[PDB]
Amino acid sequence: AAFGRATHAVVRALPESLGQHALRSAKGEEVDVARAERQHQLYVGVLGSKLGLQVVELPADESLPDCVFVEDVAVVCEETALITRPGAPSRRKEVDMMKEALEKLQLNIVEMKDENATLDGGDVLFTGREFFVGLSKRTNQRGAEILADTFKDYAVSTVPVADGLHLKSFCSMAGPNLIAIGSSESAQKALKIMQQMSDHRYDKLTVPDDIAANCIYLNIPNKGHVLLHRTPEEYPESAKVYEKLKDHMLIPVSMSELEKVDGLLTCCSVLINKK
Repeated sequence: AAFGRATHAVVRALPESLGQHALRSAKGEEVDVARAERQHQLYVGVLGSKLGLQVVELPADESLPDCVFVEDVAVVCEETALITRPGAPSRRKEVDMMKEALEKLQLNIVEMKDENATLDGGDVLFTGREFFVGLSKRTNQRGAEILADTFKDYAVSTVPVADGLHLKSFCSMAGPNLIAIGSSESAQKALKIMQQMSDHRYDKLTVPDDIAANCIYLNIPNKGHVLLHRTPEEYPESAKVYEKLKDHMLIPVSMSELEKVDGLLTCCSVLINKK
């Protein structure tokens, strides 16, 4: 029942179409789909083969270029699964498959159907004590309200998010009561708001690179603290910070290709603790 404990991980293979057709906040360099596929395979390998989680691998759909980013279509807390209503309308076609996978895992399902509500799972940060929902271009007040009504056992606070970012584009949980946070003006502004609204102050792990603040924390049986973070090659100054977590099993995982389409570590999986 410790924070970060998971038994299952839902992921989805990336379609070949992702390279050219996936949505992306900024125009950048060409995506190497083969490399992206390899990095995704390694990512899944860490979750399942290395850490022992049971991985449910949903099939890619060439018509859904962004389907690999399952975090945005569902938010899971304990035995409840909130099927979201993505800010990008075309991505709402990804929802039904996740829903079916979560129902198979016996989770209590709540669907966001309100035509005036939108919410990307990537704008949701569950600290284990409460929820923080980013109000952005993808997630609106109504979506936040529905999430609050879905997880009545936890407090829900919203925080302004700018540009084409998501809340977790610059933060994520790095451990119990530990928030990994970027150093940019935006990241720090958001953190101060979250700290002020909460009934309890959180410890923080500040990294120089906002994107590198997105890591995956897991509490694994017979291993304890486990953390997947961006590599020294990708963000050396940030990797140096994670290296200071002497009680965590650090695992460097690359996402250099999917990062081109705003795909970070948390974005590629939905974690579940099925007892």
